[PDB]
Amino acid sequence: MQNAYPEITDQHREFLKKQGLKVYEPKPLPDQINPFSKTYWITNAFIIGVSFLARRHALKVGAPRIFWSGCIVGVPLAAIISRGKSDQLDELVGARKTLEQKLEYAPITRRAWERALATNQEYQNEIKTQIQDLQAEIAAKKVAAKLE
Amino acid sequence: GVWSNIHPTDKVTLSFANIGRPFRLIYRPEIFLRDQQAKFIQLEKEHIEKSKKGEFVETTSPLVLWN
Amino acid sequence: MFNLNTIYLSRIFIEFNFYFLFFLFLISSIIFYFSKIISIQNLNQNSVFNFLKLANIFGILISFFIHIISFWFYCIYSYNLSLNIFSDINLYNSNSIELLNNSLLPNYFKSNITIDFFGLILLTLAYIVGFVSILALDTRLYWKNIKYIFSFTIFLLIVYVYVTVSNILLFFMCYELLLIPSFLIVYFVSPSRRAIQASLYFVIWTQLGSLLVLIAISYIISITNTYEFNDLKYFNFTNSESTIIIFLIFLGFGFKAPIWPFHYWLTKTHVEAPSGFSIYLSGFLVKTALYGFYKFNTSIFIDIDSSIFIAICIMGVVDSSLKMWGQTDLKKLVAYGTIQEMNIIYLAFCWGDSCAILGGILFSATHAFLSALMFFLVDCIYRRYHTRSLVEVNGILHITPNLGLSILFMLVFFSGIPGTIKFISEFYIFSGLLEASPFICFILMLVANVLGLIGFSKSWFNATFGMPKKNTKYLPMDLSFKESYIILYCFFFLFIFSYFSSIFF
Amino acid sequence: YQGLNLANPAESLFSLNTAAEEIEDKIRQIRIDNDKLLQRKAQLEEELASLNN
Amino acid sequence: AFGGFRQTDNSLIIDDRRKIILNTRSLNDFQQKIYLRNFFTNYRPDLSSYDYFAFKEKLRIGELFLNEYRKRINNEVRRAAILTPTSSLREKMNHKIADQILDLSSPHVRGAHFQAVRSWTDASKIVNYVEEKQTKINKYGLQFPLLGNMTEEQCASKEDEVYQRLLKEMQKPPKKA
Amino acid sequence: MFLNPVKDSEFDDEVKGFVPSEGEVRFVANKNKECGYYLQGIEQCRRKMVQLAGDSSSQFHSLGFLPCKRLVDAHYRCMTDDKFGSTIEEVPEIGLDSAQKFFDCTFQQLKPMQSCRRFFDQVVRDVYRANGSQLI
Amino acid sequence: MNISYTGLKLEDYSDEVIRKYKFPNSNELERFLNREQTLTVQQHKSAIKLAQQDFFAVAGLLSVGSLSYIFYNSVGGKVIRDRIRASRTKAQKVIVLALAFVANAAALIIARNAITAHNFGWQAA
Amino acid sequence: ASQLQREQKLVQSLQQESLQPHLFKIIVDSQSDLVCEADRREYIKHYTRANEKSSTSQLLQVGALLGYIYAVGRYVSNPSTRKFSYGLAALLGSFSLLNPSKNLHHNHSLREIYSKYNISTNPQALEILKSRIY
Ligand SMILES: CCCCCCCCCCCCCCCCCC(=O)OC[C@H](COP(=O)([O-])OCC(O)COP(=O)([O-])OC[C@@H](COC(=O)CCCCCCCCCCCCCCCCC)OC(=O)CCCCCCCCCCCCCCCCC)OC(=O)CCCCCCCCCCCCCCCCC
Ligand SMILES: CCCCCCCCCCCCCCCCCC(=O)OC[C@H](COP(=O)([O-])OCC[N+](C)(C)C)OC(=O)CCCCCCCCCCCCCCCCC
Ligand SMILES: CCCCCCCCCCCCCCCCCC(=O)OC[C@H](COP(=O)([O-])OCC[N+](C)(C)C)OC(=O)CCCCCCCCCCCCCCCCC
Ligand SMILES: CCCCCCCCCCCCCCCC(=O)OC[C@H](COP(=O)(O)O)OC(=O)CCCCCCCCCCCCCCC
Repeated sequence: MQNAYPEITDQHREFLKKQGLKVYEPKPLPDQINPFSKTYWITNAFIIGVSFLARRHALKVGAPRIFWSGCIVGVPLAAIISRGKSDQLDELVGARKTLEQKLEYAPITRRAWERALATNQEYQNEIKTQIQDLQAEIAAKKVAAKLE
Repeated sequence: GVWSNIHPTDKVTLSFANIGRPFRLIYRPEIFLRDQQAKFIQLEKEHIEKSKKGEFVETTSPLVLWN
Repeated sequence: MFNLNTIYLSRIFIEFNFYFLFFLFLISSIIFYFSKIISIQNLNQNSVFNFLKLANIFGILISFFIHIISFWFYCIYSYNLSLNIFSDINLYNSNSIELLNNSLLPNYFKSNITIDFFGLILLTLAYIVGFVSILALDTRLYWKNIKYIFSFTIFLLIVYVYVTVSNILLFFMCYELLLIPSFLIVYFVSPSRRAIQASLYFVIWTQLGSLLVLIAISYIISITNTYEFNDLKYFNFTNSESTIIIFLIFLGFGFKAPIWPFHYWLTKTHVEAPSGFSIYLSGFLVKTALYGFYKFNTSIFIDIDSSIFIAICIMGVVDSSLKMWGQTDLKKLVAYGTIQEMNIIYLAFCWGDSCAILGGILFSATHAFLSALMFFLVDCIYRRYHTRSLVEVNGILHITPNLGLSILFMLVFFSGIPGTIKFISEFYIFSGLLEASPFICFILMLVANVLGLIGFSKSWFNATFGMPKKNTKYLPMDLSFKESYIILYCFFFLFIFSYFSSIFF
Repeated sequence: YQGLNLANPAESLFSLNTAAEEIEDKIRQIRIDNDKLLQRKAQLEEELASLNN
Repeated sequence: AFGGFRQTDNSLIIDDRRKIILNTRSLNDFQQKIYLRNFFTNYRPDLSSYDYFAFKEKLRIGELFLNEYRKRINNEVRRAAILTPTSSLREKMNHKIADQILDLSSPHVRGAHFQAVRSWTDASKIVNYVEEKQTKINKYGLQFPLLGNMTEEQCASKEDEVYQRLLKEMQKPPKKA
Repeated sequence: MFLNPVKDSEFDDEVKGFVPSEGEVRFVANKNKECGYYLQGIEQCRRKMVQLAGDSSSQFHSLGFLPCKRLVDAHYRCMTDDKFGSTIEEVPEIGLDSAQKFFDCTFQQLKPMQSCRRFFDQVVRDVYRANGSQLI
Repeated sequence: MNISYTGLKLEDYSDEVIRKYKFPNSNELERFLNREQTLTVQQHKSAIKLAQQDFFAVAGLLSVGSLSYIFYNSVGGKVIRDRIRASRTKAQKVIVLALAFVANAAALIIARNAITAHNFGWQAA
Repeated sequence: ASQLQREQKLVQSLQQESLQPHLFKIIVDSQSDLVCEADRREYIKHYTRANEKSSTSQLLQVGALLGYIYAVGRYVSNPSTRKFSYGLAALLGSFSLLNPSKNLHHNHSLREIYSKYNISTNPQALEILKSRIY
């Protein structure tokens, strides 16, 4: 995958920002829509309970109840479908799957990449500390030379 | 089991699939091949003896049999 | 994450389901033979016929459940086997895993089982269509033909060996074994008197093609002494031998799978056969020929133009579609529909092992279920209204609303609405044919889906609608639970099989 | 199970190739950063040597 | 043992390698095998049975992979249509995207045709492309759960190997120019 | 297989594919069809020798796989059309590396013949690419 | 048969040739001889035993469930069945409802277990 | 830092006895030349036999449940619903209390096999393990 549209400049982006435009950004699913949300599961539990009570009442008053049965049965099925759709690495119009999301299906590369990033970060930190030590030594030499 | 214990192939396949082929080839193919190669065996033996000796015979070189 | 446990479970399930069926059949037959001096029904509540019916029905059903499990295991096994072969690229590494057979039951006919997706689809069709047909034939079996309660179990065993064998000769023998039970059913179970001649026509017409396939098999075996079905890779047939083999194979298997002009036997047999056995015939017995043709033609290398075979298939489709209009007999109309669908399926196999095979397999499945549905509806109409002719039957919906609704929904499914495997198969075949020969594709689509469809719909709509003023003392009541649930299951399969894993399609 | 496990090998290959390309891009960025840090350290060492001289 | 079918043609066969002359009608089974039936019936007859099975699977996956390219570019066009208003939409499409759409046409990708008519050279090229992608993936071991099966020890060894490879790649300096 | 490494590659391992010439493909296919007996013989003789002298205490343990030498040499001569020497040891330097890889595959790693035929065919292909008009 | 160790001497063959045709490690030789380079025959036997046990359990459970469901729900018309179940005792009603479901569900779960390879040691991160 | 901590954790696991059978199985999988082929095969056999999960446990649990329900229903006259429910709940709860422990170290076959190698304080075993951690 590579960028398809022609590129624009950061100065142009800042000009647009001053003009008052905003950069389109996909928004996270709200708690009601999110299938991994406490709000979503509270709604599911409430649906199941109310469906059981209403199904009992329908049986008492001699009314159809297969629809309440369908609600109870389909709550887990709807959850399965929603969770599977979220987990699939299919990119509809929306947020692109990130490297972490793609690596969630590559356990070996995920762990190896995490370890490599940690080691690289330690290496960069060591180099930065050495750079700071060199700067301190240069400053000390300059001060000593000026005093002498 | 018993009726087929003569041959690993099933009886129906033995009856129909094998048409015109010698029963020596169907059963005991190793003896069939060795009888077919009788003279080639001695040619290969002579070639090996000569190869151990200085002489190298190219005419019978292809005859390297394992069955 | 695939492990050897799944491999062995798949193999064990496939091997042991056959022996489950065989032991059930053996026990039932032993009971039947040794319980009575004369193997006929005792007309009383304590007859062994009830036990035999129970055993057959719920051996077929339980074996069908086990077949579902084994088919799923096979799908996982085949997918992961392809992944194992494809994934590794190192030259030193190679996938060489060898499996040791169990010590509990022997290999039937000393043959190692090999299973393919098409074979298992055929076996699933056998199970389901056999279940429907056995449920249909209860009213036909009475007091001297009860011995034919085992016909569908025998069919299942034959088909199991047919689809789980890698031997050419065993393959051919299993294909040829299907004649005797079917002929006996038509001869001894058919109520109509014309069934006697219909059975002879069936036997002769199918046996001509059987002889053609026998000649082809003789050519292959005599030339290539092999029988493993895979040694043909190392042997190449000359042009003359290859053209002879393909012609013989195509004509012989088209005698069974009806093609123009060899469908006279099919029309006669469908009209004059038991309503419960017509379901099994059309649904399954014409597709073993397709499976055999596929196997043989994909194993052999053919360097001939398939235009002649494609023309034969298209002519059959056109002929059946044009004749649909002129049939007032619902059973004969459904037979012409079966001819049309079978010819389309056969056309799907005219490009060797190209992607057309996927559409052909899907169309075979949908045609099996659709033909079962149509013949079962005709059976219900004939059994409750004592006639299956459009002139004598009219206004079904107003006295039997459920039956009329079933007819209407059957027509809608036959029309090929999106969301149905019928539509998916049509899409596959027509998408390929558009690039293969767009004008031929247009002609085929036009004829089949307009002229044949209108001819088919005219009779069914006329029967469903109208006003049944005649013989008000003899009007029936409605469908039973058995019939209603059979119709519902046919609809449910036709709808939901579109969600089957797309890996194999 | 069908959706999670039995997935199109072609689409799986496409996704994995995209992930590999993204990893390579990140490796390029890491190389650039490491080179910048090394160049800064070398500049400081040269300055220290010049000052000592 | 393989056999043959008696021939009727009265043609003469001249074998220059063995320096003999035969007649088509007089050939025996072995002579028929040697002279007739010696043609090839697959893209890569040089490969063994296992190797050609792998080649066939890679070719099938490669055809599916090209179809996947076409599906992905179509999805990207849909995304562009939804995100970008009709004004400037064609201006932005007249770029890499339009060229790729045309370059992924029917001759290059078998969308729904029964057969992708490919010469053996084209099939070899497609298999080589699939193998290049597989090599790139296996460098970092992204094929463990998908497009591959391995044991626990194999997974651990591959993780260590990928870790070492990533460390070495990071330590390498940037490419000049 | 049939992949060439990228000489100037940004990352450590990169490969670009190539397609062998039709003449090379025809030569390899014909020679494999003609000499397939020798390869099956190599497999069977390898298993036989391992069974006979696999045990350390066996008298012939110090002569392991030497009987397979005649089969290997015959296979090499059959594949190369009796040219380029009468023994595997006489393989040209162009195919020497692939010959060593094949020997490691067959006798040291004891890998499947499916794997080791790849290296043997690589030796033949190297010779054919080097010469071209000499083999045909 | 001329393919044998008889007549072979290490003096005739060169040192490089001997090194090339030298026996590998004893462990490698044993693995090659026993065909246990990748998987052990005992692993194959254990897999087969588990497969047979799973099939027997699945088939027995399916048969029990099917027959129980048939015999419990095949007593007559709707009115007759409802009256029989009403007169049915509490424990008898519980078994009639639960036996078929439990058998079928256990069979399906055993089937699902095989395809689902949860017992993989790489679970980490 | 990270690599040092990983190696130290591996050493600690090697020192711990409850993980020695698993670590020796890792060595067996690696096929290191130090482990003899016969010992390797024996360890694979014992480890597979010990770790294999059989459906027999689930089958006997369901059989016990169904048998209890059937017996109470058939061999008891006007059974008390409360007593039946309490018994059913008690049986279901007892099924949960059956938690076998895979004390492979306690298992005398695996321990007998890997004690001679004594992966702990073994440089070759440490080298083998360091490349294989999971
Ligand atoms: C062992 C091998 C087998 C052996 C043999 C065994 C044989 C046994 C016998 C049975 C056969 C078994 C065969 C194998 C089956 C395999 C099944 C399987 O694998 O399941 C898993 C399979 C996929 O599993 P997976 O991929 O692993 O799941 C994880 C994924 O992440 C999940 O994510 P996902 O995105 O992939 O989810 C997929 C699914 C997830 O499900 C959903 O999201 C549910 C969506 C429900 C929508 C309902 C309404 C839709 C229509 C209205 C839309 C417009 C509304 C108004 C808009 C107004 C706007 C202004 O969503 C959809 O597919 C969307 C389709 C929506 C349309 C559905 C109906 C279309 C019309 C069809 C008509 C056909 C009949 C015509 C009749 C004509 C008259 C005769 O999932 C399903 O089975 C899905 C079933 C969905 C059913 C939908 C309900 C149908 C509604 C029909 C209405 C018709 C009304 C009347 C029409 C007009 C009449 C005049
Ligand atoms: C060397 C060994 C040889 C073994 C030979 C096997 C002998 C088989 C003998 C069958 C006798 C059938 C009649 C038994 C008496 C029935 C009494 C009765 O009706 O009361 C109700 C009682 C109990 O009814 P219930 O009300 O408790 O319902 C529950 C049913 N079970 C217990 C099965 C869950 O008996 C039965 O219901 C048993 C029905 C038996 C018939 C089953 C028919 C389906 C197909 C299987 C038939 C057997 C073939 C082998 C198995 C399949 C292949 C693996
Ligand atoms: C449709 C008819 C009514 C229904 C019944 C079906 C009967 C016919 C069944 C198909 C038979 C095959 C016809 C196509 C043959 C195509 C090849 C060909 O012959 O071209 C010349 C072929 C192909 O030649 P070529 O030019 O392609 O290449 C070879 C050329 N030479 C030899 C010069 C190097 O040439 C031959 O070798 C002659 C073969 C003639 C074989 C004819 C007899 C076949 C006998 C076996 C089948 C008998 C079935 C009878 C069934 C009962 C009938 C009542
Ligand atoms: C209906 C239960 C299904 C159980 C699942 C496995 C079925 C296997 C096929 C059994 C066929 C009928 C018996 C055949 C006897 C015979 O002659 O069998 C003869 C052969 C003997 O073969 P050999 O002579 O070669 O040794 O039997 C076998 O090979 C194995 C028979 C099956 C072994 C498992 C038995 C399971 C018992 C389950 C009891 C509970 C069932 C409850 C049902 C309601």
